[PDB]
Amino acid sequence: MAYTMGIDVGIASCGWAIVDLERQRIIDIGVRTFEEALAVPRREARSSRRRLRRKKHRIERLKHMFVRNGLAVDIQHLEQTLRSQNEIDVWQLRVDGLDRMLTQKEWLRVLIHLAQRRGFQSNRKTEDGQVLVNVTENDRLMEEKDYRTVAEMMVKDEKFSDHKRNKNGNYHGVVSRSSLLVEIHTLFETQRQHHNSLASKDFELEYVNIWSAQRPVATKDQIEKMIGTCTFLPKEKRAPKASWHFQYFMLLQTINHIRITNVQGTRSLNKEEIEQVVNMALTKSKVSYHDTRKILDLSEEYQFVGLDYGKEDEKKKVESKETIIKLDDYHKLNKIFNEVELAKGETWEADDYDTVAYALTFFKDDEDIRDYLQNKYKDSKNRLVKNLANKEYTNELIGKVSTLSFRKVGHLSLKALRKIIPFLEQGMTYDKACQAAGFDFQGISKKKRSVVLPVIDQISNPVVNRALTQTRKVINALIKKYGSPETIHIETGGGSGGYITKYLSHFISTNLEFSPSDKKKKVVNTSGRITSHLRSRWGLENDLHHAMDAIVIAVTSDSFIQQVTNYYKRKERFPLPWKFFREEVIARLSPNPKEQIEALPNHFYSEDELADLQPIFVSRMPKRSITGEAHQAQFRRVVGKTKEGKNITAKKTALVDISYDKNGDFNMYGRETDPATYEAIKERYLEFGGNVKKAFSTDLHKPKKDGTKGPLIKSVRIMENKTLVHPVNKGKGVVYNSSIVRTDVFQRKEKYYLLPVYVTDVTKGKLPNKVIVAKKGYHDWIEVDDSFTFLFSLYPNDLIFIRQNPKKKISLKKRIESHSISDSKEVQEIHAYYKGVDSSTAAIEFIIHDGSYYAKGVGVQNLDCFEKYQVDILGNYFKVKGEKRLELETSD
RNA sequence: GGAAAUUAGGUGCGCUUGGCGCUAUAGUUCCUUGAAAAAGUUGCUAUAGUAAGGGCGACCCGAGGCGUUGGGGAUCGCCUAGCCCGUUUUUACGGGCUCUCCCCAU
DNA sequence: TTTGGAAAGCCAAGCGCACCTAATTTCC
DNA sequence: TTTCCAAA
Ligand SMILES: [Cl-]
Repeated sequence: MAYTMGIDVGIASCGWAIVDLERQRIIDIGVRTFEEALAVPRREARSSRRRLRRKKHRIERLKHMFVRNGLAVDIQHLEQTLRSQNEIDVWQLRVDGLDRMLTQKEWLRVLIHLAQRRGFQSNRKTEDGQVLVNVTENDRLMEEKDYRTVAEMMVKDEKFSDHKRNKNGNYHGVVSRSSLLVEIHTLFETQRQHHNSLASKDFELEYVNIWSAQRPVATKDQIEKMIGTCTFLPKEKRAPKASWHFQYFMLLQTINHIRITNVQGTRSLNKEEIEQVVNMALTKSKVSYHDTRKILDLSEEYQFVGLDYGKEDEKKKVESKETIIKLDDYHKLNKIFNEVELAKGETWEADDYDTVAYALTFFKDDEDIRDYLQNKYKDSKNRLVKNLANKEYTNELIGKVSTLSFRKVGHLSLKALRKIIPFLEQGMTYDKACQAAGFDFQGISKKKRSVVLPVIDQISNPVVNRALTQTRKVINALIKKYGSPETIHIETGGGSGGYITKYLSHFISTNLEFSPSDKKKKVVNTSGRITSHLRSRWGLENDLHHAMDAIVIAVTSDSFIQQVTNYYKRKERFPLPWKFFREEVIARLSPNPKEQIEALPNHFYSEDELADLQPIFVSRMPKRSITGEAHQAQFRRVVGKTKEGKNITAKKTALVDISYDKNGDFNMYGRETDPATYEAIKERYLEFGGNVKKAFSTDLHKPKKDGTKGPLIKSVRIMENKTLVHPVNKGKGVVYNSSIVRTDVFQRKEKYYLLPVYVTDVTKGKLPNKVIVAKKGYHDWIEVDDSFTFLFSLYPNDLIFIRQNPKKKISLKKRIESHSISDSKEVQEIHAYYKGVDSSTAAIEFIIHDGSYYAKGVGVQNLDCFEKYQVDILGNYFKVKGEKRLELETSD
């Protein structure tokens, strides 16, 4: 009952092997699969929703004020007022308001318009992009041409003669926030000179306060919550790198670890030399190894350990190149401290440097910085948090230090650094200073080992988190079947930049109980190179190769690697784990394992071992979450219905993105109402070689009736057909579908029917109730009634079994096409992982267990059998006998 | 393999802003089709919508991940969960306890 | 029905933290 | 990657 576990872990799969190294037999093998980054669309959607909401609120706050300050009676009045007929362009009104009184209506439009877009405001703390160049250029245009305001620039300047708003993803019209504030103030001023009653200084101040309001990049404890904890004191936060304690610790560690070598040997610096290097670092901006040699007058027989001196030993060049210490944060803060006069007694102390470091590292807005440095910061639970100096600093200082930017933390808390530094000051190495302070420098886990792996610390990297948690489920399933392993051999694929390898090794080593044995490393990391050589040499050379690799990994120890090097040394003047190992591996990876094992000489497996023997069945992780993108993003117009009941949609499309045929024709909506534009585009496309980028890299004009040049043509509406759309914005647009949540399967008079359920259906009161009819519009799909029996719901990667009726077979297609005369396999029946449904055809798509074959467009209506199964972690599956059609109810 | 530091990078997660794109409507503009009624096209500007939908004014949630169980999953719960006890490994170690629902298994 | 495949919202300008790599050092 | 269209 002792075994070796082999594990092959990627970001999308865990191959595994149970091997008995004494019996010299493969016990059991398998594969668990779990197929931008995952959170990015969600994060971006979050940002978009907030931006739009905050803009709307700003306009709403302004409209509420306009009532209260007496520009209108109420909001109902205000809306009607402004939704009267606009005569003059609001940009022209913005310019007119500089030299004449604006009417109430004109003024209201101007104030709303100014609040739509607030311009660029840098948050930079440390090449210039297209936004910065345009902001700078626009600022220069206004300064040099004497434009009184942004609007005056935008109306009068040649740069904006064709458009004011930005087009085709350029940033020509982006201006500074400050220039728009100048405009607001100017217009309130000029309106007051021209006797506008609604331009009072009170109104001005409330307008600017509303217009200017914005949230800081971080508020309160937000940064503190992201900062990690001390390696030694895990309820402490990590210290800022800008703190004195961090910088002095780092300095002392560095100097104490210097080593110098001559022909005789290697030595450290003495206490006298250290003091000299330490004092130089505290006064000089940067220190090189050259400055270290110079301050100590160190003989040219000595070299510093760790430098590359090459052949020539051009010592000044090598040593001058290498900066050993640069206490930037210290010197920057020390300069600001020296601008601030102190009383005769007191001096700037370590706690002042730490306090300012904390303030600027843990907080980014001026309100939090100010409160903290005034010693009255309240955290997000209203609890006072005094600064480290317990000091209310002066407004002068707070103002001055807020010009600095600090960031980043070390691994250790301030408390830990306070205890360690005194021992580093006595010249100890880092490790011994830690010991002297009362800390185990390795922070070794004191925790008790466990029979199954405990839950994993949830980490923010969703791909790494999935891999580790799936690998845990595999290991724990295998422990619960076979008991504890003697060792675990692990290989990883490089897909997480080393995070999975480092995490997983340490986690298993620290937490898992191994079966009692003499073997030293409980966790053995094998190289892909060695694995790859053995597979080639053994001629063992899809999802099954992960299982193969898990076998090789399991039987790869260091003692076996020696036998390969012994062989290659001997051959210079091939090792197998056991007899028939190749043939056994091939047997265990095959569909007919029993037949292949029994074909080996001399009852290679016992009668028991053969009775237990199943073919490998790859286990695929279920995906049964009902959240997801609700529908596609772009809004479309419905312009008609096809004969077969599809929606005809249209959407404005840039000339470069239009789809043209051989003749340069395209599906332009309203072609009949614009032959000049239709013909101009087609003609332009044909002039060039159907090179769309070349053709549409210059302006195209619509010809006027007289034949001279009229307006530019940048896009037209293109028509396309779609069965299923959803209305948005009170039916003012439609949108297409995104991923299907689940497919509900029904039976009626021995035929099968499919009802796709979309994310938009989760908001409804009732489930959708129409099963697909191929090539017909939604109106002609069939309403479900008592004649249909509900069978089950299929999510992606649910397991199905189908049997085709006798008149035909299912054509499985090889995922990887080959030199074979046959790249398809036709089967009467199949167990397969469901992928989805084609709503135009009621035909499905699936993959066989290991992903090596698939089918697509398989109609279900006249199958002989259609059943649902479910798979466990290790590959066993179980028939679903009965399901209820579940309602769908998000908490949102 | 493990701790800390440095230099140069990488991946991910979170946040604040800016500007578009698309849709709808109004004006203006290029007009086109149509006997007419009408319908619609090009450019510019404005105003509105921009997950679907839900909860209470620098309002909030809403496309991600994980937990579970006899074995699995979630629309449930959580996102660095909660709540106790033991212990001088008291910033640690140990041991208790725990929502609703669906499928499978005995 | 099966097969082949087009389309899908996007970029600029920053503020942060976590984890990981390569090289270098002192250490268990 | 996924929906689902039009071609085969
Ligand atoms: Cl532009």
